[PDB]
Amino acid sequence: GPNIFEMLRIDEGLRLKIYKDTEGYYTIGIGHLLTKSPSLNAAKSELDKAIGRNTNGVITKDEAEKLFCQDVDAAVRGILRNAKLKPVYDSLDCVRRCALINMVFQMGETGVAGFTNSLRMLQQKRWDEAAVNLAKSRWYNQTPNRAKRVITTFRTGTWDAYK
Amino acid sequence: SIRLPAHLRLQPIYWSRDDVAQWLKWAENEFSLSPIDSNTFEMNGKALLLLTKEDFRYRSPHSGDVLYELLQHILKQRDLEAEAAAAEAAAKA
Amino acid sequence: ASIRLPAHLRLQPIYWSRDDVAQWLKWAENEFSLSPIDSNTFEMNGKALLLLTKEDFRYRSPHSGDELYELLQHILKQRPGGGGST
Ligand SMILES: [N+]
Repeated sequence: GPNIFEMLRIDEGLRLKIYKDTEGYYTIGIGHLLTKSPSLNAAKSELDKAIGRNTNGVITKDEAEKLFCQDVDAAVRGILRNAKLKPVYDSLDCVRRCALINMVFQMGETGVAGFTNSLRMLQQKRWDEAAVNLAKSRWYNQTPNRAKRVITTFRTGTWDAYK
Repeated sequence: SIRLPAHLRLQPIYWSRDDVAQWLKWAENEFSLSPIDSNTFEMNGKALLLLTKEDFRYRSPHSGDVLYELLQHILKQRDLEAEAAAAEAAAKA
Repeated sequence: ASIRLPAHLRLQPIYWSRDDVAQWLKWAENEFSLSPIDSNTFEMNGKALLLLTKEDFRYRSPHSGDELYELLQHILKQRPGGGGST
């Protein structure tokens, strides 16, 4: 590539059939949930509404791409609707925009907005300081795997941490 | 060196029946071959590629082997261009 | 030796006309004491001649074809450099 799709194909991963992530809830495609009912009964029903057709899934490789892209769109809309996130996002170039979306896929719009200091540092074109800042957070501890690459992307403003 | 007419620089599998006919006219003059009748190869390029060297010889006793080896040379150079464009497309993406 | 080389033909076969190819066969037959070669065994120029395989030479000339192919290769070895055929 490198592009926005490759980013979460590495981080959150593409799996095909329904799997459980590093927590317990059901996830299909790339980080799509699913899944309000505590069983594989309603995680099987909301997918009929989402895809357009039927059963189980097991969904095709391309339907998951569409699913992923619809969720990236949902992430972007959520970001721009957010009063704490939009001003940060609008000042960012597309490489760094992908990194903020990456964060939203994981901890959600509301979770990201809590990084007040690091967001302001990203807004004011102050990359390394936000990179040192984000590193000293609770999210960094759980999975240093995903976090290192998102930080590297924020600092350099390039896709290097994936090439 | 072999320089095809610019309109024939496509992979022979995409050659129309007319393209095939223009190939023969060009080859005749380029290689000083005995006149090749227009209807010796009434087929498109993807048909032409299924023919054996024996088939070329039956159709053109004077020039069949030349036409066949010419086609092999054309196929080879296109195959190289295909893997030069392939390695570069993967290099960018 | 070696030389083994035509005296009145260009040493670069890629420039040979249909007539030059016929004279090369005529010279070859005499120089190498070959069986008589029909002039219309290679109705083609030097460019076309360089596309043929050893197998094609043999098909056109059962008695002398391999000889003529190696003779053609010998002419290309000395002199340098190309072509050929791209
Ligand atoms: N040859």
